[PDB]
Amino acid sequence: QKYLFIDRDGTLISEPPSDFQVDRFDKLAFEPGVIPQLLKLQKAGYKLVMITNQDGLGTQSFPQADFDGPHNLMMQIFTSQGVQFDEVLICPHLPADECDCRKPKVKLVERYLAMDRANSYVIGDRATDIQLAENMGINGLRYDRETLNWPMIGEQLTRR
Amino acid sequence: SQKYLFIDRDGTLISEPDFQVDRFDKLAFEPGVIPQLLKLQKAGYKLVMITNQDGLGTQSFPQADFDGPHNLMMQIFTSQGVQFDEVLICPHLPADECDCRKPKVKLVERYLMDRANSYVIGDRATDIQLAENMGINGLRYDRETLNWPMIGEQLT
Ligand SMILES: [Mg+2]
Ligand SMILES: [Mg+2]
Ligand SMILES: [Mg+2]
Ligand SMILES: [Zn+2]
Ligand SMILES: [Zn+2]
Repeated sequence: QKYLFIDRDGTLISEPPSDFQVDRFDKLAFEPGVIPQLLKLQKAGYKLVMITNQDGLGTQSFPQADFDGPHNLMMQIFTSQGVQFDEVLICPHLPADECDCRKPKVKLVERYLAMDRANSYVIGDRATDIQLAENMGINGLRYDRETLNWPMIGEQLTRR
Repeated sequence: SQKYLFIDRDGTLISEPDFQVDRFDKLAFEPGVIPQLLKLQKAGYKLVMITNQDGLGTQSFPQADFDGPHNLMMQIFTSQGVQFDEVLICPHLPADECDCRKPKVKLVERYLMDRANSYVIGDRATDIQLAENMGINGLRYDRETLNWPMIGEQLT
């Protein structure tokens, strides 16, 4: 089974530069082409897993209720349009917590470590996403809106 | 002559709630609308949104309440490559007895187009009547029985 492990903020949707928290609906914005391109990847046989660090989620620094609105709407868009994430894996911890689950640590994905390592990828916009790939023994794709965007990824990962 | 699809908003592109999408938690996309509109654009159809928003811009439905969800809906469509030539809105109450409320044709007079291959797509009898008044085809959108995948297949 080929899997794509996909970061959320800065990858599926834009990342707010002030506080890195999508905690209001007016901060939710989809990255270009993510929907048709994930549908294309699924049609080529990829299954999808979301993985994300949501620093302080569920505490007063990032209330669960504030995260839920935009996140649940985002998920409603994906599901209604046919994009199905097998799991949504969330680390809610602060860096200072020194938790076992914060990417690029692999605790959240340990069950996958099971999959076709040659043809599975992490897709994310940060060096930590690329390090997650290395830690999982799979390939990493560094999402960039201009130079490695959703249409390019859709093409690259279906090349034969 | 250009092929057009005149598409209702509430109950057609997005779910219809008090019949007002005036909160973000009331916004929800209809199944398959994005990939199917993309398929339809590739088949050469141009898209025009047309919607009755009862009492929009009054105390009953402040413009600001409409704007948030609508603009987010537009962000999503646009970011995914779906483009509407125009978004045509009637903001009036039925009791206003205005000139622009579907199925009256005021909003679309400029189009009055390849009529044999143009459609109104909407979920209400009034959308179908709009089609009749415009002299083009009508498709009665129904999430269960005549939905986006079915429309995408039929028109391509
Ligand atoms: Mg990121
Ligand atoms: Mg961070
Ligand atoms: Mg309707
Ligand atoms: Zn953690
Ligand atoms: Zn009117």
